[PDB]
Amino acid sequence: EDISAMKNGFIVVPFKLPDHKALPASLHFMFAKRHQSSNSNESDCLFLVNLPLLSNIEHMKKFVGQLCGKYDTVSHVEELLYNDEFGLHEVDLSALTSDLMSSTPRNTALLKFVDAASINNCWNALKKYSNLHAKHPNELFEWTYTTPSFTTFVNFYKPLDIDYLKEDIHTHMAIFEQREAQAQEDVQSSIVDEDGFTLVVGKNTKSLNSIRKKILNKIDKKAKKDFYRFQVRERKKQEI
Amino acid sequence: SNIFKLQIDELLEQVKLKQKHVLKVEKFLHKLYDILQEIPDWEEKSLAEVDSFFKNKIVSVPFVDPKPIPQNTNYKFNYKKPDISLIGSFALKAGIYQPNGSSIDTLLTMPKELFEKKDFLNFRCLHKRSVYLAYLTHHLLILLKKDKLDSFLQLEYSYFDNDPLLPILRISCSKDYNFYKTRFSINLLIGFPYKVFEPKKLLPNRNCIRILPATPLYNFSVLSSSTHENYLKYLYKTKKQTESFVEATVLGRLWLQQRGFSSNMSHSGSLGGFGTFEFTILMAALLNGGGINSNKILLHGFSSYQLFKGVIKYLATMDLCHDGHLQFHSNPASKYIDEGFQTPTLFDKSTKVNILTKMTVSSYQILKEYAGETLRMLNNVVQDQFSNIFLTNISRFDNLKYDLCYDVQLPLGNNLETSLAATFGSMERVKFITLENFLAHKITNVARYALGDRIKYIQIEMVGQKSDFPITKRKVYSNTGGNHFNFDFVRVKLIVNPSECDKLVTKGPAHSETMSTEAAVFKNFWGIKSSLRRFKDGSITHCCVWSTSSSEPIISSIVNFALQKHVSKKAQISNETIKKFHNFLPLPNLPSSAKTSVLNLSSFFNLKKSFDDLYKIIFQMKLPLSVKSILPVGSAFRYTSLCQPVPFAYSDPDFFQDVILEFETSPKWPDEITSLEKAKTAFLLKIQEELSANSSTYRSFFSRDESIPYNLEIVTLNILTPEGYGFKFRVLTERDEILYLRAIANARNELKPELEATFLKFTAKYLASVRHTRTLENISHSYQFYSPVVRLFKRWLDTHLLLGHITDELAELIAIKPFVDPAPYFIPGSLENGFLKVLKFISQWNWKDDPLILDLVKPESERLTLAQYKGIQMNFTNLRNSDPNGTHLQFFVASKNDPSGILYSSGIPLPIATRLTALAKVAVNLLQTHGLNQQTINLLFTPGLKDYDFVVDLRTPIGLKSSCGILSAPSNFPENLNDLSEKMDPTYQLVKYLNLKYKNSLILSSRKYIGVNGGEKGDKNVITGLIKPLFKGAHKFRVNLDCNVKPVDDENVILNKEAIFHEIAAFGNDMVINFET
Amino acid sequence: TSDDYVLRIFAIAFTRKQANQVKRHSYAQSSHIRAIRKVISEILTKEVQGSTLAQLTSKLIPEVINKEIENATKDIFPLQNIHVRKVKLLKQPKFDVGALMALHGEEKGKKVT
Ligand SMILES: Nc1ncnc2c1ncn2[C@@H]1O[C@H](COP(=O)(O)OP(=O)(O)OP(=O)(O)O)[C@@H](O)[C@H]1O
Ligand SMILES: [Mg+2]
Repeated sequence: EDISAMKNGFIVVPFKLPDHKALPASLHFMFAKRHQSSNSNESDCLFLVNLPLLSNIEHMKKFVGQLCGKYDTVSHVEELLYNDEFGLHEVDLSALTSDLMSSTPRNTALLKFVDAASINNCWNALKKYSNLHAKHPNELFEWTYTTPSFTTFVNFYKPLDIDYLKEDIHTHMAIFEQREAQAQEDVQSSIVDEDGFTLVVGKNTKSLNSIRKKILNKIDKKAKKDFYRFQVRERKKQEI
Repeated sequence: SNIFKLQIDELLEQVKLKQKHVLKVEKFLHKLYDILQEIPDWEEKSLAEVDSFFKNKIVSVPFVDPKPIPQNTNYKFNYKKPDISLIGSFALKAGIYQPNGSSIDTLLTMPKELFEKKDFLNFRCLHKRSVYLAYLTHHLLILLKKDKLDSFLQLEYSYFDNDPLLPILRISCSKDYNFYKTRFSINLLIGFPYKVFEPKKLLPNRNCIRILPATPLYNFSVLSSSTHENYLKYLYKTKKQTESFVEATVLGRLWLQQRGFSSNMSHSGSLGGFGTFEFTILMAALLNGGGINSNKILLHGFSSYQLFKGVIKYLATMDLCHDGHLQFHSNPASKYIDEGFQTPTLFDKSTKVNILTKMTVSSYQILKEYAGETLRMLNNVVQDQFSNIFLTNISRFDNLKYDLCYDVQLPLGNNLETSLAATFGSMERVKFITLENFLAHKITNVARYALGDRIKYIQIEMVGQKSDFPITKRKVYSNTGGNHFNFDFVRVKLIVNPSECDKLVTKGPAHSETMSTEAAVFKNFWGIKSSLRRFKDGSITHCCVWSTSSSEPIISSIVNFALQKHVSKKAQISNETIKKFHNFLPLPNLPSSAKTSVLNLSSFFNLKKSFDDLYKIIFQMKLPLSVKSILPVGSAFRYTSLCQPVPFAYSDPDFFQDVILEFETSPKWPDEITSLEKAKTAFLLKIQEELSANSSTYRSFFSRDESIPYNLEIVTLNILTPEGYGFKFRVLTERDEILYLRAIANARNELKPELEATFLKFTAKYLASVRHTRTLENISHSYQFYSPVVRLFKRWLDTHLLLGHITDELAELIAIKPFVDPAPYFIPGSLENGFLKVLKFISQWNWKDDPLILDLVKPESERLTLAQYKGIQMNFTNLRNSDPNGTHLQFFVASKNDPSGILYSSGIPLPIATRLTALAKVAVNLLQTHGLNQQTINLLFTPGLKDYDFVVDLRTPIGLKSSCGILSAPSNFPENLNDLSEKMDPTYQLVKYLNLKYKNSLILSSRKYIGVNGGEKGDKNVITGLIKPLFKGAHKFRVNLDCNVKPVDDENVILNKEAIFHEIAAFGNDMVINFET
Repeated sequence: TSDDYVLRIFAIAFTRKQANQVKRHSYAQSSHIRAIRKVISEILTKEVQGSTLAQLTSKLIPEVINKEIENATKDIFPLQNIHVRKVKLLKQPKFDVGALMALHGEEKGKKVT
């Protein structure tokens, strides 16, 4: 209870758990740290560890909302990056098999903010909220477990809207055909280097990348033992 | 052959008796012979005098029934010094070490002057022998007291080879001359001199008990008793000639013991009659001929393996009971005669003794089958069969060795009912000396005739039969018997015939103007149950019709009626063990479900007919690509679905049977994976809309599939047939396979194994699945009982919460092992027999070191050859080389379809794999301690549920048992297909998601089928978890923990069990009710 | 087949002239013929081995085998009238009444009195 920050620098952020009849003051504990990275999409972000089950951005909207009201700080979290509770998106099978249409830890995610003023506001608010559990455990915020996203996952057996599916297949097929068309023209367009080297492209080749991949993936028989004067002399040597 | 030869040597030395004990026993009975010589003689005595002589003595004469009465016993009795000798295996020095203990057979020859030429009539010789055994026992006793040896010797009477007519004295040692460590017991056999009685008078056809009917049993006992040293001398010669006689003999002895064969009589009921002596004599007979042309079948230069093979082959092929018999001369080349005596016969012209008189017809048929079965294993070259032939005991359990067992409790059991004792009469007494022999035949004949062709082999066993009695008593005492019948109850054991065990009508002789003898016996045998019926072909025959039931087989009804009508109207026949297993199969909610037999697959066929209607519709529609083929791969298409299909029963997990739809090869398929899947989905859209327009009576909808990891674009079309069946369609494209192989190649080296796992699941669903369903469907027809047992086996796994991690196809491959490879047992022919064999295999399966490889073929091509067979084991050694402990992979199941051997057995956590073996060991151990009964079966199918760390109870809002199609109900599909989920059970999906979230810390389990194992309403299911040992204790905080933990120190955290319960609670919503930690 | 049903298949194909062809004939070189024959034998062997006869007969009726042969051998040389000319049954295994009944999808008598 007295623990507010971990020595490695991860601040403990307890949450009050909901009340359920089957399960008659228990808490869940988060571990957070400021994130630094030159990458723009990863800039202005906050490490979060030990996320609750099915924690979306709409969840983060609520938690920051209570902190903003309680500590009168202006903080907006734009999106929650790298939120993979179940690891479905660990690998991108689309990107790996080809480049067209896809040019590209665990139990953690990156919480990006709208601006630096928002994240540093939240970090200061988070530090105070960490101190609360030691003094006043009652006023710890309450995590829901219920969202419009949550119920959709709950209803596993839902037939897909056929109208929605048809449109999705239509647009995806349309986009793929354009990219496939552009790639095939590029390879069979008489590519010439600046120093006048013309690339050799076989018929039916569709994408220049595959030529690169094909490259990456990939005298003794004509020699006579008895033809020269020295060869026959060598044979004469081994004969005796 | 060299491997076999070396393996034989290891067995002989292992069972070789320790020579020190030979000296220890030889030290004793050498002196015992001196004690016998001290025994003095008698004068002539009548029964009155000897009766007074033994009136006060502790010893009592073991007179054989019928005991001599003063009127017919006027012949006197006398004793004289015997000619002591040693016979049996010990004389030939061919014995082996037996933990239970062996016996030394010492023969005492009654001097010839004690007998008259007609002493073989009316038990006259037998009663003289019995008293001769008395003063031996009496005055042996006091000399043992004189020599102080009585402290550690226990003396008791016993029957030689369970022969009621040949009582003998047994000397045993309890805890210098103390030989208890030798585990030996000296048996004193009082034999007659050679050729006292004209052997021609003692032939099986002749009679020797006056009352005429023949007396084969009585004639054998006296004649064999007078021929002991002769056979020893005969066997001694052969041992000298051929060097491998003893090695062959010990192999035969070891083979016989594993099959539960002994030299004891079989007329009493116990399986036996063929022992080491009979095997040895047969080998000697074959060494001097044996063929129809009197040519030698065995040569003296043969090795142990060759001598054993010839004897086994001789029994397997040549018939010695019905058509043909073998004659040899102990004192002359052995020749096979074509004529048969209708009983097992190995005649000896020199001695006029039939060595197989103790061998019953019913037992002989089983012996021939076992010899034939081994001759196949012996000829096998692909697989080593040494362990199965010699190092596996099949006689431990009757249930495993026999398909069905019925115990018949006879009435008035301190003597049998007057009606029953009356049936014995004098006529059967002379034929059959004891009532037990008579009753054993009576049960066998009626049971054999009543069941007829429905069974292959029948055994009648008298449970609780004793063969040794105290010296103070004359005859063995049974607690139920009261000296009247030495058995508690009779048990009928059968080997059913699956093809025709469940025939509804028992055919009989055809009708004629004059009733034939066969027609007469058929009508008399069945009485009112008989009838004359006509069939569609127009034939008129006598047949009796029975009724099928889902709880018991037809054979139960037949034996119950057949025995009661003929044996006793008061008999109680009860086989409840089979009944419990039958009830454990879910009962489908179809018309006349209760009356349907468990071998009926009509429910599956009706599903297939609905598929064919949809099959025609799909082919005839016009699509951009022609439909190459539609392949059904669902569970119901191979007769393995746990609950039989039921129309409109969509709460069943297996309701939607998967189907593989393949189009003609094209070059227009997308080269990118997600485009390929969306291109596949585009084809399903046309199949949906064209089906919707042309055939409005069919309903359809789309659902997403995520079984293949990282391929999130799979969309499957579900078709709701009007008949009330569901089918799930998925498109297979030739480009799809190579796109995955492209994936493994292009992926980074550390990631390469993970993609291989994705490919492994893909081939399990799309490629290997078609091969699996094809072969299993074809094979299952030959193995009728495979479908019920695999369904019951899957039911057993679900109760213990194992199906969640064991893929259904792995369970089938384990469940088929007793069928394709029944050795050393027979193919299962009963639901009880099949299921227990599966458990027996799992209990003794050392999956760490032994691979499981199966030849999915019909009973004796596609059989695994030596090259393929060697290839697969090489794979196992390579895998175990990298995974010696088996943490990554536990079960190695391979076959022609799966040469890799890891396709169906990957991803199972180690605790689950050990739990599956742990439960199997417990299940077999429970059966050994407590015999198969109602309580034991319930304990098998009840889950302990206490080992798991925390247990969560769930209740569905509505009971799904009715909607699952299980008879303790919907009749049409809902108007809005969204209503389907309202009557579904998601907990299986719930556990799957939670496993993947808490993969590093928890192993959650649940019951896949709630309608079968969810109580009466089928609404209760339980989620059981297991915390790994690592995260159970406290750990230092690291970003790589990947676990939900709570701090205790600045750098110390512990698993937050309570918080996890919340996530399970909200993730279950209303369904969760209770927690138990 | 997978049912141990030994059978012999005969396939027949003919060359065809392209849409813009002007030559009277459409003969193929023996190298093309040997190449086409190898492809056909591979397809016939593959389908029979990976199928039961009941499955094999199910393939014969829609003539999906011929369309598969067309696409595979097409790049080698255009073809027409591709058909499975004949099918023979050389050997049969042990007769199985249970399997036969399943393919076709028992009965009490009537008392004669
Ligand atoms: N079926 C038989 N026919 C004729 N004689 C027999 C028969 N069975 C046993 N005997 C005689 O009884 C003697 C002892 O019989 P037993 O069956 O104990 O022999 P064994 O093979 O030495 O026994 P074990 O297996 O105990 O070592 C045999 O040597 C033979 O003389
Ligand atoms: Mg013996």
